[PDB]
Parts: sequence; C-alpha cells; structure tokens
Amino acid sequence: AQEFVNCKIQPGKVVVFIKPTCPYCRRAQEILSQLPIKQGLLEFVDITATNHTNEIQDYLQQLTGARTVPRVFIGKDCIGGCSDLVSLQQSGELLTRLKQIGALQ
Repeated sequence: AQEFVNCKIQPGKVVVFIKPTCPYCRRAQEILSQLPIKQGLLEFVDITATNHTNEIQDYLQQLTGARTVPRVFIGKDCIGGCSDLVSLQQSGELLTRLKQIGALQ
C-alpha cells in the first residue's frame, strides 16, 4: 500500500499519520494541536481505520526512513516521529518548518 500515504500528503497541509493504539500519537496530537495553525491543515490521518498499518508502515519506512508512528508530514516534508517533533517544538524549529507551508495564522 503506497498510494494511501502518497496521495494523503500534499504540500500546504500538515498531514500526520497516526493510530489511536499508539500512546505516542496522543502526544503528537496535543503537541501539534497546541500551536496556532491554518484551520484544516492539521490532519491526523489514521493507519488502522481504513487500511493496513502493516503495509503503510513498511512503505513509510522506505519513503521516510522509519515506520514507527506518529509520523508528521509538514507540507510534503516528513519531519520524523514524536522524538523529533518534541525537539522541533522545544527548539521552536517546528514553527518555522510550518509557516513555510502557509500554516501559522
């Protein structure tokens, strides 16, 4: 399953692949949704609701360098997982990363 993730991301959206069975996806949800971002851009896309985690996660491994979730895509740039997301929040690098894609408002 390649097209699901591939077509779900675009530039000029903050797409995030998640599963509700990751405790880490709940972190990323507050972490990201705490920040003032263009309405509709933050989209937590699911990897078990409508698909095959097992396939998509492996595809994400190839496409982004890691399979483990949450997996934040700030406008066709995968920033990494929640470990990286924490740096970019605390360092503030995330804010710059986002506003390029026309997010913060």
